[PDB]
Amino acid sequence: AIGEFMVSLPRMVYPQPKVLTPCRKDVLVVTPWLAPIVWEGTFNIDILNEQFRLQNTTIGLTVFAIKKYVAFLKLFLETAEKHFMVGHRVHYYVFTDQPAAVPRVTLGTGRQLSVLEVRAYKRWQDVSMRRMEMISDFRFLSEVDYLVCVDVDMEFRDHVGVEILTPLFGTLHPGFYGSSREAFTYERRPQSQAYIPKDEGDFYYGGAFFGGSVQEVQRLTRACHQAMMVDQANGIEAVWHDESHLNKYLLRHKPTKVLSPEYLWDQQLLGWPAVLRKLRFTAVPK
Amino acid sequence: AIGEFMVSLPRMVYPQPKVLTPCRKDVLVVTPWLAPIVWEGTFNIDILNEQFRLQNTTIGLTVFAIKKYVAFLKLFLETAEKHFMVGHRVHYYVFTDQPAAVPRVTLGTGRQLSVLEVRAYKRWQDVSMRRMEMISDFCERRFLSEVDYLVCVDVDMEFRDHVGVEILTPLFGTLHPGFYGSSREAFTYERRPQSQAYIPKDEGDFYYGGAFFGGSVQEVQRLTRACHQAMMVDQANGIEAVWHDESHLNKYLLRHKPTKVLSPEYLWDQQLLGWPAVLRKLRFTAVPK
Ligand SMILES: O=c1[nH]c(=O)n([C@@H]2O[C@H](COP(=O)(O)OP(=O)(O)O)[C@@H](O)[C@H]2O)cc1-c1ccccc1
Ligand SMILES: O=c1[nH]c(=O)n([C@@H]2O[C@H](COP(=O)(O)OP(=O)(O)O)[C@@H](O)[C@H]2O)cc1-c1ccccc1
Ligand SMILES: CCCCCCCCO[C@@H]1O[C@H](CO)[C@H](O)[C@H](O)[C@H]1O[C@@H]1O[C@@H](C)[C@@H](O)[C@@H](O)[C@@H]1O
Ligand SMILES: CCCCCCCCO[C@@H]1O[C@H](CO)[C@H](O)[C@H](O)[C@H]1O[C@@H]1O[C@@H](C)[C@@H](O)[C@@H](O)[C@@H]1O
Ligand SMILES: [Mn+2]
Ligand SMILES: [Mn+2]
Repeated sequence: AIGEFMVSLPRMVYPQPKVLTPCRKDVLVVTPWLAPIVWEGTFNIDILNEQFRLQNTTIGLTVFAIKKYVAFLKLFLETAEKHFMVGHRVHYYVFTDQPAAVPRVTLGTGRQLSVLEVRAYKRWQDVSMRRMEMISDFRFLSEVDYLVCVDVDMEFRDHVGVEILTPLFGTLHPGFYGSSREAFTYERRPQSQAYIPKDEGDFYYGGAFFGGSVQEVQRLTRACHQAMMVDQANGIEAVWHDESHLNKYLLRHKPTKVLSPEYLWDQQLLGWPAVLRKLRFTAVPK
Repeated sequence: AIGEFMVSLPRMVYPQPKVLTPCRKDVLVVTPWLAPIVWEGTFNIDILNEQFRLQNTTIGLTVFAIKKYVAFLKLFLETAEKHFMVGHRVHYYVFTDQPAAVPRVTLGTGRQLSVLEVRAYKRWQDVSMRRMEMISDFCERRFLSEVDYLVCVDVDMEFRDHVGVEILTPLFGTLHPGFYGSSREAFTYERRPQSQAYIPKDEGDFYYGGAFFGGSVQEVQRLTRACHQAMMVDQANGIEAVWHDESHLNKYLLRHKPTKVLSPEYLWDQQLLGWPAVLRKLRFTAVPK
């Protein structure tokens, strides 16, 4: 459940946080609306695990594996088992047009998988974009506390845990975390619902990893889908599809945490910069 | 109200946050449980003002002015009018044994004051400690219906710069000005295991000041009730914590991590501690007494 109040922790022994000696001096670790930006070295996972275990938190993870992308499921699920929310209750929701093609993956205790059969759109943009509709229409409200929504063409390489959980989060796109807002590939046509002008924008968030409480994720995905439908009626398709709309949404509804690109990376394209102490969730070659 | 969901903001023009060039590199700006530590430069007050105005946020500010401490009210209130939550709904709650002694102070629109008549304890320790009981009692009697957040402070203070909605969150504490740079073994926690407020030398995140804490009404109700109950247990065991209510506040916040922590910009004594470079603003400061 998501607790209504602060929980009470047991005695714990860990290093004292030092007010005058911050660990991360190389990156921004809080947004101007006072949401934390999650990097290695900013959190004590022992404290956070206690907080979330005491609420018996259940996390849902949605992933789409339509047409040839079913091939990515084996590695995605096997690595999630090693690295995603270990110790907490996890419900995987695998959306696919080929239920029989879902690999049998052995799950740890307290983890479950549901296979949701869905339509395969012809245009890859429509598959990517129509995730918003499918997530928004999809039982989660009675089953999980948080939803995490990710691409399938990925693997976990390192810890991704309850440090990310919060009412609404987006993830810094790995291609643009160091870029100025004028360079962001936001939709720039005022005719699109995803329009963001050159003098606005905080971050460029990646469409491949967002989430929050079930209620907030439902609102986000419903709003993105609606905006896409308006665009479609107006004869326009945003430059980066679902991601463009995600960015418009998070511009106007500020996320309560932002994840660093540790959580969404492509080592082939981008290497392993000093600023990334861990590479947690990374692109698989395709 | 406290809105159930994220609010939708209008178009705003402001400097872009830069991921690779943080403004504050000199201080910790987030706790290990991912609560912001609020320092000048960490927040854009225009964004926060929008978020909180859109929810028509009402902030209650409690202050005790028992016996001779009514003398502090005029400066406290006049300065609060200049600096505290300006632009938002505010409700001051003055707990006093002398209602007729509360100074007439002209208030801005959307701001009001209630005088709460309470008993005066003989021992200064009890006056300080019984604030927890009194706040908790009034949470049920008044605060839950009247305000969204409560901010609970000492009266022997004045506002000297902005104190606003950047502090609002479910539960917050404030880094005590005497110890923000100290190691946990130098914190003056209650060190006697017999006390409910006991914290051993190998525990503790911060030393929080008893003079400035707050949160949602429901969290403040829980904190103040818990602290009073701990103090009653101590009393029945014939023990009184070294720093009274502050000792219990520290025990409470160790075990119930605050969702924001305020830097000592929000609780300072300039005569005693000067003005270190790390403090770019002095917002709420001790009055000589
Ligand atoms: O045929 C698909 N089936 C499918 O299930 N997807 C889902 O959409 C996500 C986004 O598409 P990606 O190819 O991973 O997009 P990028 O990461 O921007 O390259 C995939 O991870 C996957 O979960 C995506 C595709 C697809 C196939 C070809 C081109 C674009 C998208
Ligand atoms: O006579 C009092 N009346 C009163 O209302 N108070 C309230 O308790 C608060 C804390 O006591 P302080 O004297 O400010 O304590 P310190 O900040 O530790 O000096 C005061 O701000 C005030 O709000 C405190 C006192 C008091 C009087 C003498 C000694 C200690 C406390
Ligand atoms: C420094 C600026 C110039 C260099 C920018 C380098 C990263 C570009 O990234 C693409 O960015 C697009 C938006 O502009 C979309 O999000 C696209 O899905 C993404 O590529 C996806 O994610 C990438 C990380 C790769 O995994 C790529 O194969 C994917 O197709
Ligand atoms: C570096 C360590 C050694 C030096 C520590 C210097 C500050 C000490 O501070 C006192 O600390 C106590 C707890 O240990 C209580 O909170 C007390 O109320 C407080 O004094 C109150 O607040 C102070 C800021 C002053 O305003 C003082 O006049 C007050 O009585
Ligand atoms: Mn992808
Ligand atoms: Mn005082």
